[PDB]
Amino acid sequence: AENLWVTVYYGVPVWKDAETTLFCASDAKAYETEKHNVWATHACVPTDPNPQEIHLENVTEEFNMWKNNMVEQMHTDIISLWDQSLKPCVKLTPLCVTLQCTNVTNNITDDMRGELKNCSFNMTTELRDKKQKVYSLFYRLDVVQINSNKEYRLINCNTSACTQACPKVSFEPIPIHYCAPAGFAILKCKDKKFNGTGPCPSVSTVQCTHGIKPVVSTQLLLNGSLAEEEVMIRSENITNNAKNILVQFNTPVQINCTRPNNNTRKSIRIGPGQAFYATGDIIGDIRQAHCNVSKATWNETLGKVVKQLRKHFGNNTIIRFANSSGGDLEVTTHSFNCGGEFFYCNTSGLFNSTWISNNDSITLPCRIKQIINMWQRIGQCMYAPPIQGVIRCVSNITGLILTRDGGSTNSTTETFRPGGGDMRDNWRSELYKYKVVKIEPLGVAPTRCKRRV
Amino acid sequence: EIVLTQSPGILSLSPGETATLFCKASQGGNAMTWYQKRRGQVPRLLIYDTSRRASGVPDRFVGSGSGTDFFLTINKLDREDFAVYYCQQFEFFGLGSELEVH
Amino acid sequence: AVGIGAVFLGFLGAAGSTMGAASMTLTVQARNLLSGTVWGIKQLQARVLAVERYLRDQQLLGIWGCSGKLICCTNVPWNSSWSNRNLSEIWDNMTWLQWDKEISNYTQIIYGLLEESQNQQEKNEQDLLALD
Amino acid sequence: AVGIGAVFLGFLGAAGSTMGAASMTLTVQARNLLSGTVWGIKQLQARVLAVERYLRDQQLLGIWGCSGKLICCTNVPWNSSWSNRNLSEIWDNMTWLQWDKEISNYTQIIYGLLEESQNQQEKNEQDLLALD
Amino acid sequence: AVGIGAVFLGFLGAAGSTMGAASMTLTVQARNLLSGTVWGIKQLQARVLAVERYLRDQQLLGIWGCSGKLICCTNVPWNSSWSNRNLSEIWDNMTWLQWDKEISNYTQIIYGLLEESQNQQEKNEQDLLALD
Amino acid sequence: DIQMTQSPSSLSASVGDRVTITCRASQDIKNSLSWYQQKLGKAPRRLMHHSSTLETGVPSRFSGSGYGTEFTLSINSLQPEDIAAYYCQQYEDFPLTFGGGTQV
Amino acid sequence: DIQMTQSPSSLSASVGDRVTITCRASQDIKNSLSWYQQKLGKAPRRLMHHSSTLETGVPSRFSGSGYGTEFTLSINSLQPEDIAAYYCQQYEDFPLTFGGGTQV
Amino acid sequence: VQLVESGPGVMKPSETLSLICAVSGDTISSPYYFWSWVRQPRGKGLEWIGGLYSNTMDVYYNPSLQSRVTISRDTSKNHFSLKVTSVTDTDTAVYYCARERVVAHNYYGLDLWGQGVAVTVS
Amino acid sequence: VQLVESGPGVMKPSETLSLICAVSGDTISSPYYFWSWVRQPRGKGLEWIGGLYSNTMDVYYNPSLQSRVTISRDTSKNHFSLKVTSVTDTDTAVYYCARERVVAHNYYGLDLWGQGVAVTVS
Ligand SMILES: *[C@@H]1O[C@H](CO)[C@@H](O[C@@H]2O[C@H](CO)[C@@H](O[C@@H]3O[C@H](CO[C@H]4O[C@H](CO)[C@@H](O)[C@H](O)[C@@H]4O)[C@@H](O)[C@H](O[C@H]4O[C@H](CO)[C@@H](O)[C@H](O)[C@@H]4O[C@H]4O[C@H](CO)[C@@H](O)[C@H](O)[C@@H]4O)[C@@H]3O)[C@H](O)[C@H]2NC(C)=O)[C@H](O)[C@H]1NC(C)=O
Ligand SMILES: *[C@@H]1O[C@H](CO)[C@@H](O[C@@H]2O[C@H](CO)[C@@H](O[C@@H]3O[C@H](CO[C@H]4O[C@H](CO)[C@@H](O)[C@H](O)[C@@H]4O)[C@@H](O)[C@H](O[C@H]4O[C@H](CO)[C@@H](O)[C@H](O)[C@@H]4O)[C@@H]3O)[C@H](O)[C@H]2NC(C)=O)[C@H](O)[C@H]1NC(C)=O
Ligand SMILES: *[C@@H]1O[C@H](CO)[C@@H](O[C@@H]2O[C@H](CO)[C@@H](O[C@@H]3O[C@H](CO[C@H]4O[C@H](CO)[C@@H](O)[C@H](O)[C@@H]4O)[C@@H](O)[C@H](O[C@H]4O[C@H](CO)[C@@H](O)[C@H](O)[C@@H]4O)[C@@H]3O)[C@H](O)[C@H]2NC(C)=O)[C@H](O)[C@H]1NC(C)=O
Ligand SMILES: *[C@@H]1O[C@H](CO)[C@@H](O[C@@H]2O[C@H](CO)[C@@H](O[C@@H]3O[C@H](CO)[C@@H](O)[C@H](O[C@H]4O[C@H](CO)[C@@H](O)[C@H](O)[C@@H]4O)[C@@H]3O)[C@H](O)[C@H]2NC(C)=O)[C@H](O)[C@H]1NC(C)=O
Ligand SMILES: *[C@@H]1O[C@H](CO)[C@@H](O[C@@H]2O[C@H](CO)[C@@H](O[C@@H]3O[C@H](CO)[C@@H](O)[C@H](O[C@H]4O[C@H](CO)[C@@H](O)[C@H](O)[C@@H]4O)[C@@H]3O)[C@H](O)[C@H]2NC(C)=O)[C@H](O)[C@H]1NC(C)=O
Ligand SMILES: *[C@@H]1O[C@H](CO)[C@@H](O[C@@H]2O[C@H](CO)[C@@H](O[C@@H]3O[C@H](CO)[C@@H](O)[C@H](O)[C@@H]3O)[C@H](O)[C@H]2NC(C)=O)[C@H](O)[C@H]1NC(C)=O
Ligand SMILES: *[C@@H]1O[C@H](CO)[C@@H](O[C@@H]2O[C@H](CO)[C@@H](O[C@@H]3O[C@H](CO)[C@@H](O)[C@H](O)[C@@H]3O)[C@H](O)[C@H]2NC(C)=O)[C@H](O)[C@H]1NC(C)=O
Ligand SMILES: *[C@@H]1O[C@H](CO)[C@@H](O[C@@H]2O[C@H](CO)[C@@H](O)[C@H](O)[C@H]2NC(C)=O)[C@H](O)[C@H]1NC(C)=O
Ligand SMILES: *[C@@H]1O[C@H](CO)[C@@H](O[C@@H]2O[C@H](CO)[C@@H](O)[C@H](O)[C@H]2NC(C)=O)[C@H](O)[C@H]1NC(C)=O
Ligand SMILES: *[C@@H]1O[C@H](CO)[C@@H](O[C@@H]2O[C@H](CO)[C@@H](O)[C@H](O)[C@H]2NC(C)=O)[C@H](O)[C@H]1NC(C)=O
Ligand SMILES: *[C@@H]1O[C@H](CO)[C@@H](O[C@@H]2O[C@H](CO)[C@@H](O)[C@H](O)[C@H]2NC(C)=O)[C@H](O)[C@H]1NC(C)=O
Ligand SMILES: *[C@@H]1O[C@H](CO)[C@@H](O[C@@H]2O[C@H](CO)[C@@H](O)[C@H](O)[C@H]2NC(C)=O)[C@H](O)[C@H]1NC(C)=O
Ligand SMILES: *[C@@H]1O[C@H](CO)[C@@H](O[C@@H]2O[C@H](CO)[C@@H](O)[C@H](O)[C@H]2NC(C)=O)[C@H](O)[C@H]1NC(C)=O
Ligand SMILES: *[C@@H]1O[C@H](CO)[C@@H](O)[C@H](O)[C@H]1NC(C)=O
Ligand SMILES: *[C@@H]1O[C@H](CO)[C@@H](O)[C@H](O)[C@H]1NC(C)=O
Ligand SMILES: *[C@@H]1O[C@H](CO)[C@@H](O)[C@H](O)[C@H]1NC(C)=O
Ligand SMILES: *[C@@H]1O[C@H](CO)[C@@H](O)[C@H](O)[C@H]1NC(C)=O
Ligand SMILES: *[C@@H]1O[C@H](CO)[C@@H](O)[C@H](O)[C@H]1NC(C)=O
Ligand SMILES: *[C@@H]1O[C@H](CO)[C@@H](O)[C@H](O)[C@H]1NC(C)=O
Ligand SMILES: *[C@@H]1O[C@H](CO)[C@@H](O)[C@H](O)[C@H]1NC(C)=O
Repeated sequence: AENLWVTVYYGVPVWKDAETTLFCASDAKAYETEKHNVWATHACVPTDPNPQEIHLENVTEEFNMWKNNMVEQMHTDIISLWDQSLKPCVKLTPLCVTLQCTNVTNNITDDMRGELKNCSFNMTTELRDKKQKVYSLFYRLDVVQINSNKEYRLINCNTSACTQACPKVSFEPIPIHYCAPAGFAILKCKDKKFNGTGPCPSVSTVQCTHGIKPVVSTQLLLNGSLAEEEVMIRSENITNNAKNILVQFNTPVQINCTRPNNNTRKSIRIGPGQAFYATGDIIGDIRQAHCNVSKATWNETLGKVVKQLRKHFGNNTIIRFANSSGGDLEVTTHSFNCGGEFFYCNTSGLFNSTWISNNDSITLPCRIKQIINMWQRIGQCMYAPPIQGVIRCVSNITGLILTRDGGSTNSTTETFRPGGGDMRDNWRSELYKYKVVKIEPLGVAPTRCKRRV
Repeated sequence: EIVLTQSPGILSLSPGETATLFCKASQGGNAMTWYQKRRGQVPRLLIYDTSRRASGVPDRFVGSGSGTDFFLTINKLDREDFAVYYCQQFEFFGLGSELEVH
Repeated sequence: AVGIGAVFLGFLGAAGSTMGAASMTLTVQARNLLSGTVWGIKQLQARVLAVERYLRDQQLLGIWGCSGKLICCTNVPWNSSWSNRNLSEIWDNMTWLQWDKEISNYTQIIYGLLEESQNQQEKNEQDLLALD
Repeated sequence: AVGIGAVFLGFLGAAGSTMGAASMTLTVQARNLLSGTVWGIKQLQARVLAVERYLRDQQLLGIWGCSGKLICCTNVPWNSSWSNRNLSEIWDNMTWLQWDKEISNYTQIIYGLLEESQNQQEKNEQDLLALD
Repeated sequence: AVGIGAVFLGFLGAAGSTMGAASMTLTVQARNLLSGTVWGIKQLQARVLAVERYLRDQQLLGIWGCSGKLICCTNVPWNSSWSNRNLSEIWDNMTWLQWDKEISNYTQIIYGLLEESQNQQEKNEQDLLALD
Repeated sequence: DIQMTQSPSSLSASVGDRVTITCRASQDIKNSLSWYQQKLGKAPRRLMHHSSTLETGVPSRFSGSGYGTEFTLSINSLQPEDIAAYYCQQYEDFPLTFGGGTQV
Repeated sequence: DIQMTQSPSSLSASVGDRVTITCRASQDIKNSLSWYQQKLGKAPRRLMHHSSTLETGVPSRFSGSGYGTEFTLSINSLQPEDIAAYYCQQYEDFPLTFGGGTQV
Repeated sequence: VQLVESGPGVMKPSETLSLICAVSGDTISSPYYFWSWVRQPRGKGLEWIGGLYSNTMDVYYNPSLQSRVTISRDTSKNHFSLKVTSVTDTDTAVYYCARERVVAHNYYGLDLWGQGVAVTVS
Repeated sequence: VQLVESGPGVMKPSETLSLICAVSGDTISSPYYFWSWVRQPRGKGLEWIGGLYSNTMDVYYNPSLQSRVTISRDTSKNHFSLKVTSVTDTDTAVYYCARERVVAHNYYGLDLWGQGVAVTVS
């Protein structure tokens, strides 16, 4: 009748925004070569293949990437399994010995500063009473001068003695498919033109996310997932000059980076079973390791990002690019991994042009560090061992990280300077498309129906 | 760039009362912030993100407003507050609103 | 219908449809509420959070008018001040996402009203099966 | 009544009252049975001990005469040898704490008697809805 | 019978009997489904695997024709292509172990017919108690 | 939900009088009313709880009686501060509801 | 389970003709048939979905109409490649079931 | 011991009515005290908003105004707050917080009251 | 883009009929595509075996042949497989795997088919 009555309905699909943990998945291909040759192989399970991505209709879901969850817990998760891939390796506390150290036998010119220091030192042997005199090659960003005589020490040893990487474990990123626990769901926005926040008007619920590869970079986030057709900037907000404008483009820039200094691995036994690894002899011809990008694709992609960066600042706007302005070494460069080696390459020669509103290769030099201090903690270092051969790797530049300078009082030039800073923004471009929700069933709705007594 | 303007500038009032400062950004929607500064000392904060005061400041200070228009209300003007008052978003500041004993 | 002409029965599959369409496919949100070093502690606390949420909703369902019935009527009439809508505009136009916002302020009165209605009906069945 | 003149509806709120008063406020002990390094192992085993106790009582309730019904009558008569009391002295004078001491020796006969009564009634309903 | 002349009511106790004998002792397989450093993680994941299996079977039971009823009839007729047996040879000769191999290919069609039969009967009860 | 009705409404009596104010409910409450006295612009000072026993700080010049549903307030000696409002209020089930309002 | 029945069965018409093939269901489907055309030893090329709107790559010489249960195919200009099989198929509930078979 | 209520009242309709009641002399964590918010517009009757107990969780309102009103209680500042969102013109009223005895558990209480704040909404 | 089936046909009855359908040009992980296995013996009509969607888990059959047939699908080789155990003489047929549009979510699909393979059981 007119007196309608409540019915409780169970399992109404509605959702609410919440925060929860997530749960990993990987391919089957990572388990073929097995048992911690890469990380997360004893940690989390193989996926179901073909994620069951089912599109929805007539729903507008409000997305946001900057107050988002799940980009925090990947930043805790990578650090936690980084510690779990460094616990059973050997401590290198007996290495911090006073060094007797000289140049490598090289034709020295006065302008070029020598990148190799050949040091010999005392080291213990397998028996504790005999000791051996051994020699190594070290890079000059890892050796400092203690105070005729030139005696040296390792850079970390007035902070904390620190840990060798095991050469069993590799460093290349395997994809991680993030996936939802029981009672939550993951929503994906699938618009092309989408700049971060507000209503997305075409959503898809998914079981597990796509392939996300955790690749550390400071500037120039590489091997990343492209856009759909245009070039898009994204921002927290543009007029604030503290949060980084991050830009993502469609067609990649192929970047070839290499080390030509042919290295020999040498094992020194510290004591019982502590197989320390060092450089041996440098054969071939001693050069400086370097990165290469092609000129024409760089000129055209910089034209595309100044075209889509002019829309927020008026059409009569002079836009130029500088290199970074200061700080330590992990933010002036772009710093990146290649096959088990760390590179720190001075990117002044990329970001230097102005633009007006009307065969060919760029090289850039690159230094090599060995003690890293990843995520800037206090008592941690990861010593990379050195690898045989000429090291060569190609990659795909996709997205750049840009912070402005505070350009004031009316003049329409606005500089942009690349400098990444925080580690999360090489993940937040990779995960700008999902939010987690909690299903809350038991809706309540009226009908014309009364229960029999 | 984004220029500010405050409404009273110099003001010379009486204790015990209410007073609404008004500031006027040139593009809207902003995160508004309020500052009380004594002469020759540290400026400390009153109000962050247009509405909400800090810890350890009295609750007589309330910020309000939206869009391009922001009020700073003080009720029961006590003897402490004869100072200058600034309003800001990020990299700019106001001229400086002064409230004086008369 | 189904198949090539289907508003899709998937998980959360018809969430923007009208409630007459979402009144059919209702077990599809029920049955995906169970399934699913230091990492196993996080995994096990995800699964026991899932089954604790499911047990709280089964216990909150059960002390009202239905044990596990999945479509459940009761004995309190529907007030005009909660919705002021007709039947046809909520069963022929409105979505469940919008419906949960429209009755968001009117929660935690309906549940206490169901509790009193079921508890008084259980004592009515108690005395009615006592006195005979 | 309620409010300023209330025997208190709180958690375990009327445990010394007479059972006629405690026959009303009965969901208040049911709904507080779910809610709630090396320490998370202790917390996890607290919560799974809680839901294992609650599941054992739901399963022991269910195979008797009631699924989740919370007030549940059955079909076995009450013996004089278990209590030898009148009705009025246990519904008008006695507390539940003392009632669980007056029956502790006659437990695990009533539960087996309920199991036989429900199992024979289920096979009686089986044959009665079979033979028609 | 019982005692000295008993086919044994124990845990899994009559598992090779004829199904008419195993139609009585049926709670004896139900109630032993609950009870039960780095070792406590293995123990807790054993117990939450146990209660997750039991909750999936309670939820799969409940959305068919019975909430917790333990003997449960429904409203879909029996097909000749599933068994082609008489009633007397499966209630007077066959074992449950051999029955489960005779009908293992005919699973996941009977559960689909159960779901459609219960969902259409629940909407039939909805429209039957709606129009009066 | 239980409605309450308070009778009579508006009064003005002489000094030394005895005024009676009754109130009725919609279902049977049998033990549960409280009486409150509110002067002009002030917090209501409670006469009594449970309709038959008084509050400390209040003399014996007020009284309440009745049983069941209809209950009755009696003031035997009127003082000049009684030009105010009075209210009976139930506490049987939630929500609490007052009387209609006396003007005496 | 829903049965489908297709009439007629065996046909042979001249060129330039207009042939009609109807089919009926066992319960009401009201919006849901698809039409498929299968040549000899080949994959069935679909005429149309949803009985009133066509597929790209097929001209306007085919049509379907009807509403409810009985539905009707009409070919208005017969071409010489039409001597093949045709099938109406339901998609109301699982399982999908085709028509009987058109020998034109 | 006195209860101080606070909150200015001159506001615009359909907005954020917020009132605070607090204790001075004692504490709100004392057991078994009925807390009440009760309003009264002048010319109209004594209208009941909210009432709870001092030492529980479950909270109660009037159902006829329940989508507008919410109550809150916390002892880290000893606040007892009334929140009315989406007001009408029928909330121009004086408001009272009240601490009452429960009479079966407390013969020794002090039946305390707020002074009442007048809120005028144009 | 073409759909290639594989599987020889000459076998003995009550045995392991297995058919593979795979895609060349695109992938099977594209969303919203109805996959179908439909058989046809020559002289007899079009018989429906199996049909599912591309992007879910729940799978469907004909109930009259359901104890004999089962389907499978995996994207690591992009295989779409039909399995028949206990084959009679009534399965000597040509077989078609089919990719059909769903019409409410996809205006831009290509209604792909396999060529049909002939299996003969003596
Ligand atoms: C962005 O994305 C690009 C695209 O993937 C990625 O480039 C890839 O980088 C990785 C670096 O890890 C390259 O992987 C190495 O490739 C070489 C050469 O592989 C070619 O040749 C083999 C035949 O030998 C083919 O099978 C293969 O398909 C390629 O054609 C391999 O030699 C490498 O394997 C060795 O190193 C691994 C790590 O230690 C070992 O696990 C492995 O077993 C091999 O060990 C060998 O060397 C040891 C020391 O030298 C020795 O001890 C061993 O016994 C053994 O001899 C590895 O597969 C990959 O080729 C790149 N991709 C392409 C297309 O070139 C970028 O790196 C990525 N960016 C970032 C920052 O990650
Ligand atoms: C990132 O990468 C960029 C380029 O890839 C680097 O930029 C260049 O860096 C150099 C310094 O490393 C800049 O300075 C130039 O160095 C010359 C080296 O000469 C040395 O040796 C002679 C004799 O031994 C000395 O007299 C001299 O002082 C040096 O010690 C200088 O000769 C150059 O001088 C210029 O000016 C003088 C007069 O002022 C002229 O006589 C010279 O002919 C010449 O014109 C010059 O100073 C160089 O300018 C940088 N390039 C640009 C474009 O600015 C970054 O350094 C690098 N950064 C990091 C952190 O890696
Ligand atoms: C970093 O610094 C270390 C010092 O700690 C350098 O190590 C020394 O380098 C020199 C230069 O190569 C080495 O000296 C050479 O030794 C050769 C072999 O000597 C070894 O074997 C004999 C036994 O046969 C021992 O008696 C001896 O002590 C050594 O153990 C000699 O053959 C070399 O002679 C050269 O000249 C003659 C001239 O006729 C030629 O015929 C030869 O072919 C040859 O070219 C020379 O004397 C020295 O041995 C190294 N020491 C160690 C411990 O290795 C590193 O070189 C430096 N790093 C780099 C990269 O240069
Ligand atoms: C969000 O998306 C869903 C999914 O599409 C959508 O549900 C369906 O919408 C379509 C159109 O948007 C509805 O189709 C029409 O609806 C009207 C009125 O509802 C009917 O009159 C139509 O019937 C015509 O067609 C018949 C056969 O073609 C004719 O015989 C008849 O004479 C009519 O001309 C037609 O059904 C469709 O009904 C709904 N689905 C359901 C189950 O109601 C939904 O509407 C979208 N929501 C919003 C808010 O946009
Ligand atoms: C980061 O990015 C931007 C720019 O700094 C800023 O976002 C702004 O947000 C508000 C609301 O989210 C937008 O305001 C809208 O603008 C119209 C102008 O006519 C107004 O009518 C409204 O503004 C007010 O209205 C709200 C109610 O609707 C109020 O609650 C609120 O206080 C607003 O003041 C309307 O909402 C505004 O346009 C954007 N700005 C831009 C450029 O889009 C955001 O706040 C920045 N965050 C920080 C921390 O700085
Ligand atoms: C590796 O270990 C050896 C063994 O200790 C080190 O050799 C010793 O070094 C010290 C320097 O601290 C030498 O002392 C000096 O000797 C000179 C004469 O040679 C003397 O004039 C100085 O006053 C000073 O005392 C010491 O003699 C030397 N040991 C021996 C046996 O000669 C060596 O320094 C370590 N490093 C390397 C790279 O070999
Ligand atoms: C970003 O680009 C600017 C533009 O070239 C760089 O500025 C230049 O940097 C070099 C290196 O510091 C300066 O050279 C000088 O070299 C001598 C050699 O030792 C040194 O003693 C001097 O103090 C100085 O370093 C050069 O003068 C300088 N140019 C200007 C105009 O300042 C800048 O270094 C780049 N940033 C980074 C991090 O590379
Ligand atoms: C050996 O290395 C040292 C440094 O480790 C070089 O010594 C000085 O290097 C600076 C470069 O910053 C030059 O400006 C100085 O002129 C160098 N001093 C001398 C005396 O050369 C040194 O050049 C290297 N080679 C030799 C043979 O000692
Ligand atoms: C991101 O882009 C969207 C649309 O591309 C912006 O949202 C609206 O854009 C229209 C177009 O100018 C405006 O009229 C609306 O006022 C915008 N609405 C809102 C809520 O912002 C959006 O502003 C952009 N955001 C950023 C941070 O760039
Ligand atoms: C990076 O290296 C790759 C190969 O290491 C280069 O690719 C070659 O480019 C040349 C120039 O056109 C071609 O002739 C070769 O056939 C290419 N080989 C392969 C395998 O692709 C690439 O050009 C390098 N990047 C840059 C910017 O030079
Ligand atoms: C960085 O920019 C400067 C100017 O802004 C470039 O320096 C000029 O380069 C051109 C090209 O050969 C020369 O013709 C000029 O003489 C240079 N001027 C000066 C003052 O050096 C410089 O080349 C840019 N850096 C890179 C790596 O291209
Ligand atoms: C880099 O160094 C390695 C070893 O130092 C060189 O490898 C040698 O290659 C020749 C080629 O015939 C082999 O005969 C040798 O046996 C290899 N050496 C060893 C120790 O196995 C390699 O040639 C060097 N690479 C370059 C580019 O110079
Ligand atoms: C890096 O960029 C290259 C092209 O710039 C990408 O190569 C294409 O990748 C897709 C996906 O597998 C293929 O279908 C294309 O055929 C590839 N192009 C060519 C010319 O082969 C490449 O995928 C990018 N990413 C990586 C990790 O290398
Ligand atoms: C600026 O350029 C865009 C196209 O890039 C155009 O749509 C817009 O009208 C221009 N604005 C002015 C003021 O010319
Ligand atoms: C709605 O509820 C209020 C109190 O909850 C009641 O006074 C009113 O009569 C109710 N109306 C209907 C139509 O149920
Ligand atoms: C429901 O409550 C929200 C705040 O909780 C309020 O803004 C909204 O107006 C209310 N809904 C209606 C229909 O008034
Ligand atoms: C009580 O139980 C005993 C055995 O259990 C039985 O002999 C007796 O008759 C019973 N009496 C009643 C009144 O049920
Ligand atoms: C019940 O048993 C206890 C010991 O288990 C015994 O002491 C007590 O006397 C028994 N109750 C009665 C009423 O006899
Ligand atoms: C058995 O099932 C098939 C389809 O599921 C049906 O055609 C047949 O009539 C059924 N037979 C019986 C006896 O139920
Ligand atoms: C049931 O299936 C198995 C294989 O799954 C098959 O071998 C067996 O023959 C089937 N049962 C019957 C009775 O045909």
